[PDB]
Amino acid sequence: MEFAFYICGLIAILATLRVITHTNPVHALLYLIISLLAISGVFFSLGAYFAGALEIIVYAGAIMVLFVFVVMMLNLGGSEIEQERQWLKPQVWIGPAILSAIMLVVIVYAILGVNDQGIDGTPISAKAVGITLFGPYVLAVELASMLLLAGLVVAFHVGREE
Amino acid sequence: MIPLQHGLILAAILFVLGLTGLVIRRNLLFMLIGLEIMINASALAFVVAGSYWGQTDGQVMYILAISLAAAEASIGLALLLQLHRRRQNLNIDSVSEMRG
Amino acid sequence: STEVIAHHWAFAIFLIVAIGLCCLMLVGGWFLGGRARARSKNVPFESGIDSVGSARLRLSAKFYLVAMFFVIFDVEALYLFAWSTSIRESGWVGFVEAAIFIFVLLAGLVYLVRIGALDWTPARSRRER
Amino acid sequence: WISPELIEILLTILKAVVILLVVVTCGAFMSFGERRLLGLFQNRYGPNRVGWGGSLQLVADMIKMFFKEDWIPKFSDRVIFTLAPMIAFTSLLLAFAIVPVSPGWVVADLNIGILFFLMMAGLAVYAVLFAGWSSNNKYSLLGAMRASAQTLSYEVFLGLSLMGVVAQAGSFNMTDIVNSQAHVWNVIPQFFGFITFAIAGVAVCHRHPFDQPEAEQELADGYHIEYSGMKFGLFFVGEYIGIVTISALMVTLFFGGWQGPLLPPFIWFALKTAFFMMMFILIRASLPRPRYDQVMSFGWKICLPLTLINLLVTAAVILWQA
Amino acid sequence: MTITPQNLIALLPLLIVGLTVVVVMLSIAWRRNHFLNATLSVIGLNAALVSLWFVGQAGAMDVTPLMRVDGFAMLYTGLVLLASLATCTFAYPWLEGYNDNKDEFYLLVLIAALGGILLANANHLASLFLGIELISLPLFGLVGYAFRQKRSLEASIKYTILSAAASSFLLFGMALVYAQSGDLSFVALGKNLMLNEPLLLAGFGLMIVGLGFKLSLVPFHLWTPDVYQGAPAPVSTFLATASKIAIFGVVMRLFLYAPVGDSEAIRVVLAIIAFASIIFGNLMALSQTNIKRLLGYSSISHLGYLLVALIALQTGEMSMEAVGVYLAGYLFSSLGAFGVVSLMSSPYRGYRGLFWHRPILAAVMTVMMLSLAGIPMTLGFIGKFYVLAVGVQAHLWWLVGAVVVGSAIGLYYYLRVAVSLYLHAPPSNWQYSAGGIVVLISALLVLVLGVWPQPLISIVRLAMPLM
Amino acid sequence: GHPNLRRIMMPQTWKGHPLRKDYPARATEFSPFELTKAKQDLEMEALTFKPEEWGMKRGTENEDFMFLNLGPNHPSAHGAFRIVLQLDGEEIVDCVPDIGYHHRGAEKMGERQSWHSYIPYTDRIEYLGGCVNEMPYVLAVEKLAGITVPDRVNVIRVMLSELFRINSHLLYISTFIQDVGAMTPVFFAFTDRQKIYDLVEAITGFRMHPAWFRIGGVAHDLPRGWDRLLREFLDWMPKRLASYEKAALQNTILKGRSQGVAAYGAKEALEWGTTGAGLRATGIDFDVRKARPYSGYENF
Ligand SMILES: CCCCCCCCCCCCCCCCCC(=O)OC[C@H](COP(=O)(O)OCCN)OC(=O)CCCCCCCCCCCCCCCCC
Ligand SMILES: CCCCCCCCCCC1=C(C)C(=O)C(OC)=C(OC)C1=O
Ligand SMILES: CCCCCCCCCCCCCCCCCCCC
Ligand SMILES: CCCCCCCCCCCCCCCCCCCC
Repeated sequence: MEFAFYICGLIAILATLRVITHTNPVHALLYLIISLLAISGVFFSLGAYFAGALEIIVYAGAIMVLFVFVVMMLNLGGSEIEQERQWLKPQVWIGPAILSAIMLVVIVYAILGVNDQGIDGTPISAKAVGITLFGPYVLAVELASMLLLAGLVVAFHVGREE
Repeated sequence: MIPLQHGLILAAILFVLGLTGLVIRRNLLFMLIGLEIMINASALAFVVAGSYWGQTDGQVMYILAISLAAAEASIGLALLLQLHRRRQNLNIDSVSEMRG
Repeated sequence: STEVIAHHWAFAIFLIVAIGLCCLMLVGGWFLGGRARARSKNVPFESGIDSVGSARLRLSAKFYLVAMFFVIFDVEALYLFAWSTSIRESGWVGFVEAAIFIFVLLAGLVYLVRIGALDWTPARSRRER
Repeated sequence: WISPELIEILLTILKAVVILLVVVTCGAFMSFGERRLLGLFQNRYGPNRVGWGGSLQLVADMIKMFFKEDWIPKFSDRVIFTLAPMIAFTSLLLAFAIVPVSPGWVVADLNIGILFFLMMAGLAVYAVLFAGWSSNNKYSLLGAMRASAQTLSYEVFLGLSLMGVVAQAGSFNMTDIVNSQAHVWNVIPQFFGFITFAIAGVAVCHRHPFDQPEAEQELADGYHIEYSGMKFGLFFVGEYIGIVTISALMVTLFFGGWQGPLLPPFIWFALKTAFFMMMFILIRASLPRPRYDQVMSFGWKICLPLTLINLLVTAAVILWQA
Repeated sequence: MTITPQNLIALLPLLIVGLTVVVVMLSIAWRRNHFLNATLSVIGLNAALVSLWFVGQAGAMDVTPLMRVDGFAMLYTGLVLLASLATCTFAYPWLEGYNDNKDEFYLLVLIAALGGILLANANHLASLFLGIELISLPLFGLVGYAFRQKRSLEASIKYTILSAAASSFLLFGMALVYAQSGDLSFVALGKNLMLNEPLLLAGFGLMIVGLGFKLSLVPFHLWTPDVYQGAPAPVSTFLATASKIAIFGVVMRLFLYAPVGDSEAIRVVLAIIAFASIIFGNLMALSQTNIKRLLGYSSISHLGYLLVALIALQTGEMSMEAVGVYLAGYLFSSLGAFGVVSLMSSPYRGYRGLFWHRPILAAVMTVMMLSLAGIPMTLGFIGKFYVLAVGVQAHLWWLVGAVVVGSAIGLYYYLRVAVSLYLHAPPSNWQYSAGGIVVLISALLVLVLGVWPQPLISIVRLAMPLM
Repeated sequence: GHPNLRRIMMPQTWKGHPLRKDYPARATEFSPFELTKAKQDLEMEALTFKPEEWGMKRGTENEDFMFLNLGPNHPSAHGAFRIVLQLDGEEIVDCVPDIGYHHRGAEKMGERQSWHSYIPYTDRIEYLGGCVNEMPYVLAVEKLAGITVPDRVNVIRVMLSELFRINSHLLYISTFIQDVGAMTPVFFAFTDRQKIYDLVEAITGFRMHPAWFRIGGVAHDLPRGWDRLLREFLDWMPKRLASYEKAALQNTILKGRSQGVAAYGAKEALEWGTTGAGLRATGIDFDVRKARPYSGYENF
């Protein structure tokens, strides 16, 4: 169980790093799919089967429309990759790299300072998540439905051609 | 049996990688991709937090996190389509006429 | 127990043998059979005449509005996935919450249908008259 | 290695391997049976010369495909071009890896089940998308866009069609689902769920009338025109494995799976799966192909509210009798 | 625990706003009529405002694991409902000139009001996060409502990207806090504790980053002049009033109900953020020629003053009423100023010497400019006096010195705008008249409650939550 | 004053005008067709669509137009021709139907053959028509000669032309159903075509290009027993046609793909010279077999 979690975590880290430092949009989307598959594998190793199930179910459709928009605008041959290459320079990425590194080491210092007892890996079924979702957490569900409705209304209002 | 610290460190690494892709990348689509990476990393940290305590609260917070992720992705995708329609490029540094 | 590790091993062997079989038939297809040489072999197929431009042009999909609605409706679907597995223990009150949820869902769907969204077909292709 | 637990593990591994080889062989023989059944539907015979009854036609097809040259175009992205047939072959195989064919004969007894099938469908669309984009052809790009529009059409209600079955069974496991149909099959209470899942499952495999990405009349064979050799065969074999997977899943979800009065359970499962396979061929031979905008409008305006109302009515009926 | 009918009695504004959201949706889908949906939104908001009386007659109750309703939630719900009503009233004459559809504006305003009410009633981390996102997303829609205009699209893109980043930061800090404590309730943060542990402190710091973005706090304040200028003027009114009121109310609920507020390090970093916010927001508006960016820096400075009033909550028991009085005065002054700006920007097509053609709007604008400076005979002075008293009581001398310096700088630029209203420069419809009446009552309320502030003190002190 | 006067039957790199009297008719007059690399490249550049010549304006600020060759090698194209589509997404902005790929020089061949020996070339003008293609030529030659054919000749020619009309209509209906998407009725329609072909093989001795009409009559008399096969076909046909109707022509998916699609009125039918089923589908009752009756169609 440790092996699957650690291999999926390493794959997720590598695929995210390849995502943020790539010029090809379709290859970046493929590595993003790989990273989210690895994230769902991490979820499955921790016993949260529903979390990994929703990570593959709803993000396969999310990156699908990302592919649709990439085909819609970004694909132009080598010109788009060449234009994306000029925006990335050694100073340009070395600027915020040390900021991300110092933030990461501060958060790691924070993480290591807490007590630990180990994750037992006991599976949590979708039945318990459904009971808690429609039980103690009513208003989260209802106002999340209203939030998604609001986002849908915003998408309709902005995304019209004419 | 699996340490909580390693899962939180993994989530932190993914979060700072998403922020690196948010800052250093100039095309708006990669900023939205990096935003998706941070929201997935925060959701992942919530699932590790819920799995350490053996509660469904982390999974419910993950559900809310990805509902927000989907809604913000649709809104940002519509805004990016508007930007590409009325500018014909996805340079985010040209959005600077409002200053001072 | 023993059944669980047996099932895990069976699933892992299923994955490994499936991927290896796909790779093996790909390798066998690539290695067997002589190659062909032609002047226009490495040209995209466009019914026998050279292309105008290339196939890497940007193509305006008309269903992008439906796509960014599809993500939202997929998230509503995941909420109903979570509800539907625990209907009996949720009780009638949980049925009331899900009824309100689904009523908001159809209200948004009727709103999308009526305002002209989910309708991207051209005027010449609307089958009028 | 002399222990009951290790030989039980070996027996389970052997059963999973047997299931995998049988379903792959059944996909290839299902291609041959599609040719024969289209002949039967259209007042003809089909291949009945290669061996007795044409039984060696599939072997000659395999030999030709293996010795047809496999090429990668210079204008294509090679990695994605090779990757797409692998996904098309393997995604619905992994979807089939949860189908219980008999009591004691299942590869994975997952607690997610139909969730895993939804994951594999959402991963299977990317094979057609990658094949359409990577080949760098105009017909392929049009086919990939049509496939994306088709996924927009079907994936909204693909899971909500089966949420009635999940609600009736009270669990996500296929074993619990086929055990919940001990008294009556699920086609009778979940009939709107049945027809909506039939529409969505035919749309999953891109089978007729939902063959928008590869419509020969429209896009001149569509997205996989640059594919040839064993990659083209991988696409077709993965499509046929998808047909078998969707048929078996529909049998387990709406027709009890292996439950039957007199015959052995595998005999009933195979009979119902072959019935739905010949129904796939009957649907392909019978009705024409609609326009994909009409398909999207039908999947959004009709099928999705139907699944929502079906889930609401199913919940009301379940809580009324509880 | 289940839901009792008394819980839905206490849930009246949330249910009313959701019901009128659905009703406005169905009326828009039936027929695109601007006046009908506008009247429906105003009717629903007024229905919630008068259902606040029945909520008060019900009592204070912990309605959910998520929500808690008391006088605190009642007061902030009333403030955000008044802000939403004024936003609709200012938006209708602006929307009369919109060539595109004018019906989604009120739907987004109603959904954002629902998010503000849920933020006011929040007693859970999940409720806090959902309320923040439910404030932000309709603001993404409303800021980029006139996307044909370049600046509105600029502000929409900037606000969306920055607020998604801040939501990710806040959610990661939330996850770290939940990993530390194990309960997401507002009363169980650190109950197992030795109150200083690095994981809980880092989680609260990341939530501080997110909320300080949402409260225009330094150094997460750079979006405020840009988003305020780019957005439409009723959207600027709503973002200045309702979002700030709701987010600061839930911030005070979190920092009062949790035992983590007793920690010295969070108080020290909040004092640093408050000092930097006051000085930076006042100094940045010195040479501002545009009224929207000037009001954005004004919002930064006033949220810094609110931060000073919030820091001393653990020591003195009069900090909460100080924040309530300051937020009421700030709401009225911002409503008046942004309403004058909106009425000058209406109808939508696409302030020097304003007294010589529009004298009443100039009077309202100079009254609100006097009020925002903390000058007596106005409500902003009463709020500044409360903030200074709270800072003096808990001995925060750097903060009150910063308040005095920032008040002097604000005096300079506010009074510059006030005299520029009266220098020499080189409608006809009852909705515009209604907006003029709204800003006139705002100015009159500011003047009357500056002269006689005691009834507002009584109403604010009667809005007393569970100590 | 013509907008775009360019070659429509010959390629753009063609010298001379072929229907002039001094132009050689036969391929043996010119050098035999030598396909070299340079000639292949030159003719491929000639066949490449140039949108600037047609004023197609190959771009928009938002997105780029898609130029697609529908044909010559397309299942939807009914021959060797190509429609060049300017597209945005899936929508057609403009079309350039490029023809001339199926040019056999049949008029120049008419100047090259005798009156009797041109009849097989008339048969291949519309290869699903056969005797329907034969009739106008032999009738015009009989007008030239001054020949009035008797009643039996007229009835036999009406028989063969109506048989081939049923054949062509069966192929057209099956082809339409196939392009809508249903691939089954084409097999049965071609079985009915084989029944008609059995009768036509019995009478004329050939399947699809009979070349059986002559100047002043037909090649042979009717063989003994043709009425048996005609009765067999007349018994076999209507049940099959009703089956085709109730199976595919009453299909709501087929109706959705068909009704309202590519619709025009009588004005568009008249200004573009549209004849046949389209002109009558616009409501204009103009059929040659009734308006200007030929070959004794008045007796039917
Ligand atoms: C194991 C899995 C496999 C199981 C095999 C057996 C089941 C297979 C199911 C196949 C389903 C195919 C569904 C095809 C739907 C096509 C809908 C469509 O696009 O119709 C368009 C057409 C015209 O569009 P319209 O909206 O009228 O025009 C608007 C333009 N202004 O509008 C119309 O034509 C209107 C009528 C639409 C009818 C939709 C289909 C009805 C249900 C499917 C057919 C019956 C399947 C079997 C059911 C059980 C039978 C015992
Ligand atoms: C293989 C299953 C039976 C196919 C039967 C096809 C019958 C003819 C189809 C129409 C058609 C004709 C006449 C035709 O001439 C043609 O051009 C060469 C086509 O494109 C390939 C056609 O599709
Ligand atoms: C054309 C405009 C481009 C703007 C690019 C902005 C890049 C910012 C990079 C910041 C890197 C900071 C590294 C750490 C500095 C020291 C710590 C913070 C300040 C005390
Ligand atoms: C057309 C039928 C397709 C079936 C696909 C799935 C078959 C999987 C292989 C099953 C092999 C084992 C069968 C059951 C064995 C135990 C019972 C024996 C007596 C029936």
